[PDB]
Amino acid sequence: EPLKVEKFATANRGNGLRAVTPLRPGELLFRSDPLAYTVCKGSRGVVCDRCLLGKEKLMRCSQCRVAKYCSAKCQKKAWPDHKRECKCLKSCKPRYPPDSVRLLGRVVFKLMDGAPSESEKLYSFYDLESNINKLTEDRKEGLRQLVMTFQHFMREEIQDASQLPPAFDLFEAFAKVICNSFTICNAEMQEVGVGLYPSISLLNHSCDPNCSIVFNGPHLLLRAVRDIEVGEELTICYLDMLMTSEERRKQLRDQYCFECDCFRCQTQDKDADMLTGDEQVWKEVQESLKKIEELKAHWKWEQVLAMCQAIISSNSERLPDINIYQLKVLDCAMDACINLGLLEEALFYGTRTMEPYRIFFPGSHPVRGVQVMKVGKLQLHQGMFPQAMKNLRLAFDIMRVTHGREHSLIEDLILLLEECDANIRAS
Ligand SMILES: Nc1ncnc2c1ncn2[C@@H]1O[C@H](C[C@@H](N)CC[C@H](N)C(=O)O)[C@@H](O)[C@H]1O
Ligand SMILES: [Mg+2]
Ligand SMILES: [Mg+2]
Ligand SMILES: [Zn+2]
Ligand SMILES: [Zn+2]
Ligand SMILES: [Zn+2]
Repeated sequence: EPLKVEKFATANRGNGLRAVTPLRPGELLFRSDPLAYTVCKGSRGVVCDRCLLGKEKLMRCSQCRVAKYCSAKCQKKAWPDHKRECKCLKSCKPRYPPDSVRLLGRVVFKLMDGAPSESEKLYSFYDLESNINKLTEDRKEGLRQLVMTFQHFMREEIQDASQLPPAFDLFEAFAKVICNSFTICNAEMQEVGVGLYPSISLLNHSCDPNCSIVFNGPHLLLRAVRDIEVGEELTICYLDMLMTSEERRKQLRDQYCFECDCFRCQTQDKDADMLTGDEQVWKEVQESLKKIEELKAHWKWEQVLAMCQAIISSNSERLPDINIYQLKVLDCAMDACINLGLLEEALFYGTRTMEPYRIFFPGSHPVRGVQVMKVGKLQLHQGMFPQAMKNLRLAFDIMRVTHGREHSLIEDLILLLEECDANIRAS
């Protein structure tokens, strides 16, 4: 198949990707497995190390007892890419390395022992942007500590430069990991892993992008979400949509070393609506969200729900649902109720997010597609067939663009649409 995309040198944002042919919304542009990936801090022992799917019971690697798998197939298939880190994870017990260190170990083993990776077809780990001449002294100190952490963790497998690729610099390698890591999300949009996809790392950022990525386990799909002309730069949004221009400025500086002067950032687009309600209340909710999100990252649903209900149904002052901190609380509560089987209560929170999600996820965004699908599924199983169908159709209109036929969630959605249709036909 001929490529619809190509690497090019941009005028002021380094290398990028641009369209070779005219592109339409939903068009599949690229697909990739990671060069290297690992389970996240919070999802370790909750999801399979290999397929990143959750299971009631996981089977642990007998040698390290750190890697956990859904099946014998996943444990065995993961063995070649786990063999060398196994000895390191076992040796350094009970200490567990930062996710970036575990990830870089897997990069090194892949580059040393594995065949050239399809993930590096357009751009390789060697080519990745490091932004070393923009790093602050504070960041360089942090990277030096990551380098020493890697040297300690990898002691059993990597003793010197002979066991690293030629002229491989660990400080530069961690600088590349900081601004090129992908957060892997499961079908429900829960963060479950971190990975490197060097060809996909050619995509520059936009606060209003024309492309979008989706994960199907560790597999990444890149799709157009707007019409794109020949030669037009392809962009993705690196950030959560529920962020003010000040919050985007801080992350883009701290993690990616750049300043954005796009229309949204120049006009603080949507900031005022995102921060409606009383500042003392949303500052408290924003602070509480640090704990709620940490609990959610560790799949502690009962504790997530308890903290969220204390806000949503507070005896004290409340926020509008369009306030992004209130909205994040509603979304955490919805996901906690779904995972706990409190479907009536999940629908209540989920329905409240629908109008704010319409506003903050314009066009076709996979996060809104999945949220609308969750609400439609909740309504379907409660027998609200005309309402469920409207939402399942809306979810399909978004997800046919953001997920496409190559994503297994689209098959799950088609089954809900057919189920809902049969129910309306028998009514
Ligand atoms: N909208 C943008 N404006 C300026 N620089 C950007 C923008 N988006 C991404 N970058 C740069 O690209 C880095 C992220 C890489 N994943 C993107 C490809 C990168 N431009 C390269 O040459 O390899 C960031 O850390 C910045 O250096
Ligand atoms: Mg460079
Ligand atoms: Mg530079
Ligand atoms: Zn598995
Ligand atoms: Zn092991
Ligand atoms: Zn911007």
